[PDB]
Amino acid sequence: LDDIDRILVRELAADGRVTLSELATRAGLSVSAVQSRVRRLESRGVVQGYSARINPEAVGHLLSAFVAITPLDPSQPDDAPARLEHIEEVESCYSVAGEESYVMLVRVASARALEDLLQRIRTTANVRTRSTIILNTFYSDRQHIP
Amino acid sequence: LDDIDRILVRELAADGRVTLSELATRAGLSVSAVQSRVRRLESRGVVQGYSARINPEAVGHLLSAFVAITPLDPSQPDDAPARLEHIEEVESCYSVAGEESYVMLVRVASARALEDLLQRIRTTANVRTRSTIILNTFYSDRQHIP
Amino acid sequence: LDDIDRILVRELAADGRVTLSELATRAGLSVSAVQSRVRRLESRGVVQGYSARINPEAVGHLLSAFVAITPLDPSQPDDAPARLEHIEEVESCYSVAGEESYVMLVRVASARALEDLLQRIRTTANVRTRSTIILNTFYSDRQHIP
Amino acid sequence: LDDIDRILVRELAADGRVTLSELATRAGLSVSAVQSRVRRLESRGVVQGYSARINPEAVGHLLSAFVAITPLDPSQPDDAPARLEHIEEVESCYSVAGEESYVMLVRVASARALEDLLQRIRTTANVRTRSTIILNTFYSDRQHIP
Amino acid sequence: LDDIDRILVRELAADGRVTLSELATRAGLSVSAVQSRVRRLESRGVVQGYSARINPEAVGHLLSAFVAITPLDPSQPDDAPARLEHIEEVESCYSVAGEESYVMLVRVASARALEDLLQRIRTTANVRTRSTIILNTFYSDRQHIP
Amino acid sequence: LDDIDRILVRELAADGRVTLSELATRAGLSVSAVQSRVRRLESRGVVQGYSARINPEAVGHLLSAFVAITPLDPSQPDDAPARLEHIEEVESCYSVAGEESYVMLVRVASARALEDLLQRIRTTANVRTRSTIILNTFYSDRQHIP
Amino acid sequence: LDDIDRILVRELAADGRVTLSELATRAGLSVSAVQSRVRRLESRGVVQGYSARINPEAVGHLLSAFVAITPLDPSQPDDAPARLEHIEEVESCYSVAGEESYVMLVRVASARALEDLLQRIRTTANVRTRSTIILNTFYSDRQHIP
Amino acid sequence: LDDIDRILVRELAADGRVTLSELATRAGLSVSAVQSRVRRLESRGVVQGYSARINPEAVGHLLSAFVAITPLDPSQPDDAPARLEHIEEVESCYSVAGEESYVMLVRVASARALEDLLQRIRTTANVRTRSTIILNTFYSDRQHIP
Repeated sequence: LDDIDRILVRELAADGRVTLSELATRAGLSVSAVQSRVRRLESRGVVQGYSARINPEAVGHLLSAFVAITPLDPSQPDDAPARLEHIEEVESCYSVAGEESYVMLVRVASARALEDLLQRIRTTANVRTRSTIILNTFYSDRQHIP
Repeated sequence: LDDIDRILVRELAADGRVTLSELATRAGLSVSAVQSRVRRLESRGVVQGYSARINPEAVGHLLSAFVAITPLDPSQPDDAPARLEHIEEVESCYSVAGEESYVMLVRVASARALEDLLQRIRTTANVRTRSTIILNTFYSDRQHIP
Repeated sequence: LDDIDRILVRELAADGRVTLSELATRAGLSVSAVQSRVRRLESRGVVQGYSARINPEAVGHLLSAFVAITPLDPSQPDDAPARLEHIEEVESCYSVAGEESYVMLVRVASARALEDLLQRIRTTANVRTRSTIILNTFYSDRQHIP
Repeated sequence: LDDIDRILVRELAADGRVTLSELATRAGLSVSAVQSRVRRLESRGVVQGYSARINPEAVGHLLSAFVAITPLDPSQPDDAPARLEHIEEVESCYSVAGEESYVMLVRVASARALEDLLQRIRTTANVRTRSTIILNTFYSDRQHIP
Repeated sequence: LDDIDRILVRELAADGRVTLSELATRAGLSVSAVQSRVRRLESRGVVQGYSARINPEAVGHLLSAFVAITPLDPSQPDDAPARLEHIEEVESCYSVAGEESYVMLVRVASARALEDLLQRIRTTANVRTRSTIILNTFYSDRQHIP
Repeated sequence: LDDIDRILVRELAADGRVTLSELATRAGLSVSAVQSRVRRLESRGVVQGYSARINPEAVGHLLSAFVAITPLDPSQPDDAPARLEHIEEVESCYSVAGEESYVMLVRVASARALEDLLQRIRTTANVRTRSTIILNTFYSDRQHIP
Repeated sequence: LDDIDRILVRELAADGRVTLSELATRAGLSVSAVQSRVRRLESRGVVQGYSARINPEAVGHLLSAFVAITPLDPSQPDDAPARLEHIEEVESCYSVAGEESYVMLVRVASARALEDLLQRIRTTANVRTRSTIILNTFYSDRQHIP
Repeated sequence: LDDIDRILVRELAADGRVTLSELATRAGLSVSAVQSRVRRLESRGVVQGYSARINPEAVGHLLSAFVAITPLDPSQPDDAPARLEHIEEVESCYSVAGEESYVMLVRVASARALEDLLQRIRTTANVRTRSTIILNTFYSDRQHIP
């Protein structure tokens, strides 16, 4: 990323609401040159989205957990993340090295809800489920723009 | 959260850039009302931030990982998340049930950088470190607003 | 649970032998009004039972164990607790977060009855079994009513 | 435990509210002879108590957990159960064979009270702590008298 | 075991070769009595055998190991010790609590031989195998007769 | 071992009571040549002893366990087996590869006895203790003379 | 080996490039008889190869890992090494004692290529897979000729 | 590397013994300029060495193992690889992600020598040690030049 893009990325990561005019002033660009650079940052996938961060608990998600899953049949391509991505309670899904194949961050209303979610996940994608429950989120979603 | 705050939160989650005017028509209010509710939602910590979400790889973060940490002396209050908070490579920090005390999502430039970070974490919070490297992110930060 | 139900519950927890007449006095109620409260507390599963607690060792159960079970086919609802509940040696059965799906407190005459019980559990509910043997009970059955 | 003590124990286990007069009738005894048997059963820790069992959830304990603890300095007697027994959230405490030294059943208001309880346990008794969170109790407190 | 059987067992444990006459003076009986008690102790399974203890290394057993096994289908009665009994490299076989179902002490000529044995065990009893290699035997078969 | 020694070792391992005359006949030797060969087998440590195998349970050892121990300070030579060999309840002690440093087979009268033994072991040799309890011994002490 | 091979191997271990002639003078022997000894060491498998060691990183292998594999049905001869031999990213393959059956050192271009390779390995040999990613290699390939 | 180094490395990886002259003709270049490129590949660390690979077994290394080590105080820079570098039985040393900090491939004469070596490693670098013994190496040192 060139110097200008870095400035733009910095600013957007600091606050996604920063305006084209604000960005233009800060990067030393005209508004049209910024709007072009931002659009390109978005289409190259550098900027992924602008969703406001919402407190999960405030919307009823009183329980969150990391869920580690393992294909019940590891010898075939499991396609677990595609098979599960319609599940709204799954906030994220990663393949990982180690004992399990994927880790997912999951949010539910209650313990009972979690248990139900786990069963739905296991049947939907034919996987086993290991749950690590979160007691508290100290901080999150802190991006580091070097 | 009354039905109206519900819509504001929804719209904000969909796109943090949504303007006061667009919120006013979508909600059915004035922009001064919207503005006030929104400032309220922010102060109550319901709306936590507006940072744009950046592809970590685009700014040089080629290696991501979960790091589970455990204090070397569990009998003392460790204050590990507070002690590590200034470390920018730490995106998120959770206390969890189970064997380890906290799990963190960490991003770094490379394997070598990861090894440096792990040592810095251990020295800074007096903890042991167990790292689960992410191979791929299939999807993430998918906030569910029921 | 209102203030009066709390007094009743806190009285019954201290000793399940407190008479309805003693409850009424203590709670500020007529005896016919306590009667109807208590019946409602029972049918609402708040008050679960009045069994006097008996030392399991004193009646032949010289070996107790925690048994963690994990369904062999996670892809399907196992209904393990329901499949196992006629097994009288099982004093309690909880679903849990983590590697295993359920933990049970189990009471048996000997190590060898333990071994038989384990197999009967595994065959009955199609699960694997991992047992943690209890060496001593220092205290138990302590109910705290805040 | 003779045949008559067995009848008494089996009667008290079914319902701790059975009167001495009912016990005598059922056991074949005078009421003064049952009285002295029952007193002896109590002081011998055979009959441990008469508490009515209360649903922990119904009284604010919306999170239960099993907590496995392991002394930080195994070379010395830890007396952990004794050091922890004034902690009212601890319903039960067992020494166990295996990796950890003790397992406790613990009841708390929330995940965050759980986190506080854990630290207080670790500091009080100088142990490490590993928790397994209970999602659902299917049945418990089932006493079997052969 | 009366005091006299006690002495016989003691002497036998000290040296299986002890003769009837030596037992008679040490016990304080005739040799026909001794003889009878001894045959009794053997039949009741108290005295289990008289095999001399051989250094496994001297007969070519250069590698020893504990092997913990777990049936691949825990829901079936595995009969693993019975199924493996004819395998001569298996010196001992125990059912144990915990994760694995049985632990065995096994002796073989070499590492390669160990790998062959492990496969034979797995095929024969339909189990998985987890091997803990012995590096040194400091002392063994020390029978304590109180 | 030459052909004659093998015959002698075979016989002694089959039954430690076999006489010099029996051995002489079976190996084709005179009694004096056998008594010389046996004595040499003993002093070279090929024959380790002649203790009769006694049923642990018959002498009061109702509980046996494998105990895995780890020096509390692994950086210094622990000398654990020498430090513990005066403990009569320790039947055997092995250094092993894997997570723990040694495995010992242990025999005690009861669970309470075990717990006490474990503490004594931990203090005596400054080690941590992991106990795997034996539920049943299917067979043991089966030597294999190839 | 003999006194003269002990030198051929020691010298060839120093660097394979050492010429027949240099070997002769160092072995006191002759260029021909020394070249037949070397031809033999090679056929005896003592000398396994002459490859120069190349930095894997320099050739685009930026991600290395140990991969522990376990047959999905351990009850049959899995033949995994042979079945996986054709896969070039596998540098080495060992059977080991412990929980997994084999470990392999593996070299790939990227985290995404590792994820692909792992799937390829699981499918080819019908195994599950647990990877330990290398962050740095401080030294390697150091053979000690005693 | 460039188009010409891609061949020097590929050829040297085939067998280090390939002479300057053979390299020239295959690189289309000259014996001198080709010998300076090779001198550079060597100083660039691309070509790390020319040792012939010797069967460790053939030189009396009958016991090989992976040794995973963890600093006993992970809160400080342990410098373990460097501190252990002088130990010749260590063939390789890697930092890894996961529970332990490093794994080393180790070669010794015997189980007893391994036990000694492990102690030596723990004392030198102040670490604990977990060994995974190799039973067989099916193939090794296979470098793939893409």
